[PDB]
Amino acid sequence: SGARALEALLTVAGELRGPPLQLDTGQLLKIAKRGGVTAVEAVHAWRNALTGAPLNLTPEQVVAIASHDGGKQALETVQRLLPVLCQAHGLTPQQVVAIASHDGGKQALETVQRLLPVLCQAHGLTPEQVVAIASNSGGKQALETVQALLPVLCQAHGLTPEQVVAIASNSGGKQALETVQRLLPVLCQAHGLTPQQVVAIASHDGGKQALETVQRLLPVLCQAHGLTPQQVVAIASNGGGKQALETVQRLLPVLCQAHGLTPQQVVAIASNSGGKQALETVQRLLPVLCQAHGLTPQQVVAIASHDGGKQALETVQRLLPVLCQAHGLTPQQVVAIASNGGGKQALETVQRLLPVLCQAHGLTPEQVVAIASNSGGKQALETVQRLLPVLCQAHGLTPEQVVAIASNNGGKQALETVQRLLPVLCQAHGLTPQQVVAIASNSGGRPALESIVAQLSRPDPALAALTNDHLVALACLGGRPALDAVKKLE
DNA sequence: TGTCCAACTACTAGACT
DNA sequence: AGTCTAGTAGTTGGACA
Repeated sequence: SGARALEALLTVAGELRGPPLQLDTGQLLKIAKRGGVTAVEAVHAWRNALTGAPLNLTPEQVVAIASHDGGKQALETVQRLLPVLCQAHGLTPQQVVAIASHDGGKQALETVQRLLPVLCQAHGLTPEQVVAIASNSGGKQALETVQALLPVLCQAHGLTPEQVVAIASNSGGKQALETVQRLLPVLCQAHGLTPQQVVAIASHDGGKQALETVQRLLPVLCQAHGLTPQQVVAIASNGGGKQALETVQRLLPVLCQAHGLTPQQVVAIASNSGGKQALETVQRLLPVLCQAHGLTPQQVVAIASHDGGKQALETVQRLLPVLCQAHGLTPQQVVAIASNGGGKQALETVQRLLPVLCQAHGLTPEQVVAIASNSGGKQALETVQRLLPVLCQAHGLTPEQVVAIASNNGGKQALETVQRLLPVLCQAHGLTPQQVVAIASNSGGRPALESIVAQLSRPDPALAALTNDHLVALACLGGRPALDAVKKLE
């Protein structure tokens, strides 16, 4: 457009920084980048309609809806259907927003309103499963296709409805389901794959792409390259599986002969989301790291054998220098922090925060390492920094207790939950912070603390035989699943 | 461009042994 | 205790108004 039109845009944008959404710059950048110009003007236009009854959406909910292709249509449609969906279909507001927060949002909402009753009633699905189906790019297409094919996939193919729901609940779910219908016999008969294995391949974005690529490339990979089919499955059962498989074919020689790696290793690098990026990056850096960084092949393999493997490997080559030299951690400690999904992130946050955390909070490099060295390390590091102060002082914990709660997967979630529940658990139900610490000092610390507090709030008679000191042991032994499974058995 | 649909890459969390 | 797996965010490409 023209300069005048720009200025209006920048001005409707500015009006959004105030009432009633009070959007910040990050949020406006999200809407512009993901929902486009129209999405931004739409939000501005309907802002009072959306933040008031009967919608009562949050500024964050409005953003999640707007930030997609067609956002404006999702927003328009959301104001039309949310009340009917919540009131007449039992859906919650969060659920309607989850359905709305994907490209084609408007088509998915209208289709749920139309098909939810038939899906739940004539195929025994729950509202929770209809929502998981609808809540992808293309949701309308997945929903209509489950309606057409769920009977034949079950009768003529022996899949369970759960399996048909898992196949449908991805972007491209319509494609995945028609493909499974097509190739499930062939892949089992001609290739010796179990139905369960076809389902695993099909249950990711581009599931159709992966099934077709398995049907093609499986022979060459097995017969020529010698791979087991089970290893071909494992490669394919990931986002962008077809790219993984194409890439293994190409690089399986150049990596097993030139760089000496074993087929067993190349498979482990491919069997993750973005496995193609992983392989090509190992190809390109194995010499560079095993000569100018003193890193063994095995270490390189372990670094690359996780989703985002390419990101971690490049982040290692770039920071193994400084982190050792300027901070002091051994190639062992750097290889550990990188050896997780999101490894690149944990590495950059340890670049940043090793000094601040030690200087302002008194932590060791060894502690810092222990916190960065889990999936989502970045998120635990940034939360220790943030909350360790209040946790130690408002809540009477030690710095080391705080490190222990941070030192598992979901450390960020475990920390925030303690700062939320620790009060009621000691005050209301008189629980020693030593107990609460130990329930949270495990993976799944968040849900286990939520589960235990549900019980001490509204006791189910199903758990009567278990004293509170027992519930704590269970929560510590196996967390939520341990509480939920004890409930199941009466 | 705007909208819908599909597919790929990466990150974060909880769970299963 | 390292792992396997689901959930999801962010982005890109094809297709067609």
